[PDB]
Amino acid sequence: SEGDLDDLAQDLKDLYHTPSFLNFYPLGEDIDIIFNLKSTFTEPVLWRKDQHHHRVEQLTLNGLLQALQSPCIIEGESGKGKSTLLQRIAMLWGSGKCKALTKFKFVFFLRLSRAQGGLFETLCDQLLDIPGTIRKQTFMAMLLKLRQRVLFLLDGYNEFKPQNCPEIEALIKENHRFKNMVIVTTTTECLRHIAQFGALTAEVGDMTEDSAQALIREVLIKELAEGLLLQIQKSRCLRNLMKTPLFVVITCAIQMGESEFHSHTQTTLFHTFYDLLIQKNKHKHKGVAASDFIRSLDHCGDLALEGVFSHKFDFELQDVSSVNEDVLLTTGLLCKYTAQRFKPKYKFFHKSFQEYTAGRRLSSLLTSHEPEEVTKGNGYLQKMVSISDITSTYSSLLRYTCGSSVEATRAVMKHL
Amino acid sequence: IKDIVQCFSCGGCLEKWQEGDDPLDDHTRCFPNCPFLQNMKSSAQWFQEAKNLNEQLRAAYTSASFRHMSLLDISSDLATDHLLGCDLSIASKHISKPVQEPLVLPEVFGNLNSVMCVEGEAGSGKTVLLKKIAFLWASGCCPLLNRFQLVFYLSLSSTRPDEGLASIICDQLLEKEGSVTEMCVRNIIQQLKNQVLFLLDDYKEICSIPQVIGKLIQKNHLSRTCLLIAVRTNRARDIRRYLETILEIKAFPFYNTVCILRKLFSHNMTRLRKFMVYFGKNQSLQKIQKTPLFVAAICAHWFQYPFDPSFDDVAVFKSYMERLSLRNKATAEILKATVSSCGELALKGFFSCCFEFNDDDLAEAGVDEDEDLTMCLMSKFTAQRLRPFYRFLSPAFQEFLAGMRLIELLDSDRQEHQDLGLYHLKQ
Ligand SMILES: Nc1ncnc2c1ncn2[C@@H]1O[C@H](COP(=O)(O)OP(=O)(O)OP(=O)(O)O)[C@@H](O)[C@H]1O
Ligand SMILES: [Zn+2]
Repeated sequence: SEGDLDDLAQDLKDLYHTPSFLNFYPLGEDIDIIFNLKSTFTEPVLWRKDQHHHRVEQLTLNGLLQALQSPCIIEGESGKGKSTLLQRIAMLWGSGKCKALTKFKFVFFLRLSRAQGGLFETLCDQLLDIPGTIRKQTFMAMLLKLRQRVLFLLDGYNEFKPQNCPEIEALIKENHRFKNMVIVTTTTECLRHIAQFGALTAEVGDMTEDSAQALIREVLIKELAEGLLLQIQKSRCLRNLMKTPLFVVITCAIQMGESEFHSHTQTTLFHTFYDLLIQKNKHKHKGVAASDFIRSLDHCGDLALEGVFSHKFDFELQDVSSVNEDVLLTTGLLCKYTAQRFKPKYKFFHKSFQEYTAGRRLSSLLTSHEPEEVTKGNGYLQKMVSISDITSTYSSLLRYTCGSSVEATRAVMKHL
Repeated sequence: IKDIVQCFSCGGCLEKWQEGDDPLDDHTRCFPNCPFLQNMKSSAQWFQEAKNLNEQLRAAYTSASFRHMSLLDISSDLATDHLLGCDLSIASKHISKPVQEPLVLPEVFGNLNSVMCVEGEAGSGKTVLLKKIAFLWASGCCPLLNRFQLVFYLSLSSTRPDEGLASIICDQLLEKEGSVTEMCVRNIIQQLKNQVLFLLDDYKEICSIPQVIGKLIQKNHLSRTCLLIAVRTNRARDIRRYLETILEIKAFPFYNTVCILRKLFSHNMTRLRKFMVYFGKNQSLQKIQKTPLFVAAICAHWFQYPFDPSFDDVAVFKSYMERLSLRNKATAEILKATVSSCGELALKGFFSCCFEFNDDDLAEAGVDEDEDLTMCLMSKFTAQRLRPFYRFLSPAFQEFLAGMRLIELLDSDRQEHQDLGLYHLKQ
């Protein structure tokens, strides 16, 4: 039925222009900050990855939407920004602005994290209230010409279990049933599936300076935007950290609703980051006892602190060997790698974050009422007896240690 | 009202309608200054079903039971038709960018499209606003709204999340359980689309809504029915995801307060004159009359002592919290408890010059942020922020509550809760 195919195509195009598909939550559903996909993150940096060995320079949208291949996989890390890219593609098709997507008659944006039963059920309940004129199981029979006309965008693969909907796994695995275009978003844990298909692999990189500036100016009152964009010129640490989305949407979120600009200090930016990181997942964290959760985080703390003294930032799987590795990974404190160039190992969000983490742990030891913890705290400070090292290797650690506590500061200054 | 014939250009009059008289001479004789008289001296199955529904709706909205919208709780009599000349201050805020612009009603009615929302503090007048819109449409003397063929004013106050539209409109808008069926209503909605407007009041949550209505919010692209939803700022986190911009109600302007008092009274000019002077010199106290509900509080007092030529500046607060007990009351353990806990918060805040509170400051005061009474005293702000905050209605009110709490502490016979009054007094 051409009449139904035309209405379906029109409904998809209009759906992707509605606010319900554009109003995005950059921090979480708990914190009521809403960004419009039309004005926010617009210019992603993608790399074409070959066998983990990077290989080639950046592939931008439109270009990557022309150089399409059999089913492709796009991957993030441990959870930085969110999968806004797939939504952006659907938007571009719906507007018709980009000719790269003009050849497509249908584009379906799906969330695999909220899918079950089958394809028709998922599309009907998740995307559009598709009528019984289409849902006769005759749709695919006539659609079959879709090989070069239909694009499926699948988010949250890492949140989807194949038993929930065998059709999804069967199609994403085989694909040749429709021979259509498929783009699916995954995480590093999904490297276990990526290398099994031979699929083109797209890596999401960092932000450009212009992108970070654009967000500051677009979603922050002028007076505060002008202040923040000056502070970023004075501090080299911010210029590097601002390349990562979670340090862009936070460094401005803390000033939303304010009337005056404050520099804050880059100890509270990490504190805010840390607190949110261990709270946004507090529901899924229920899989671990609250006391065990604390122990896991304390372990991570000690690892970071030892790492600073040992001059190491890369932790091998066996270095962590804490059992509650899943807890730290669920939290997002560590990023897991299983790549050939990254045999099972963990890294911190950022080098300076590991230093923050170490600082937070050292201060919590020093301020503990238990003499064993205090002794350990002093044991770490005791090693710092060298002006040339204090002003270098341990400078960052001491700054975070003091920033987190007055009592920790007392211990530090008496030593120094 | 039985035999009251009112003049649109000067107010209620001609009580008991003198029999056999001539309205032109009676009007002139009684009010020989009325501008009107001065000017006078100088000079297709669903289609037919939809039509029948339209006529019934119009009759319901122009009837003298929808008009006289209990403004200021004057009475069931004493016509208040001439008091419907004051509007609210409306601004449009973007949900994303920090952008705000002022509006007037002629520029609001022309921008009604898909899903829109009106936000404000308790008592801001959002319920009167929605009724006024339905009234203008039914009258038909307001081009710009005349494009709508069906307008439904509904209150989602207790409606179960399984009731169909026919079962709702037949209860709240129509006289009897007839005229329409569920299939008739659905067939009409999908045919008129843009020409159907719902005014949904008393919105609480997305879950506790008729399924048939929830589907017009969540997926409003397969219908394009226009919805206008009124909420308190204590919520308004549930529907922001479906909006582009929000209409926000701002403080009710002092000049509207003056006009209302001038029209209702004027029999005691020596009291009204003092009112004008008082708020002339005390420029910041003009903020007391922020919410129309406070204006009602004054009127209620001024009708009890109509000939007492004095202005008591605290009378509005004593009245406001008295009428509070006549809304949805529970004197024992609720009204007393909410006032006491809020009073403690205010008392502490007024000696640190806070006038703004966070969630921990609120929690220690024993105030339940989800209670219904603690919304007529205080408002919550959850706007685009990393963390929410709370603020009392116009600050002069906070001082009043702080004063009230201090007295309770001093009078109480509990040493543990009495010496505290001295602690605060000695500040
Ligand atoms: N234009 C006006 N002129 C005079 N009084 C008004 C006007 N508009 C509103 N009011 C007063 O506002 C009160 C209703 O306030 P509001 O519309 O905010 O409802 P509410 O008290 O918040 O409760 P709900 O939202 O459940 O209706 C009425 O008692 C009315 O007296
Ligand atoms: Zn007159």
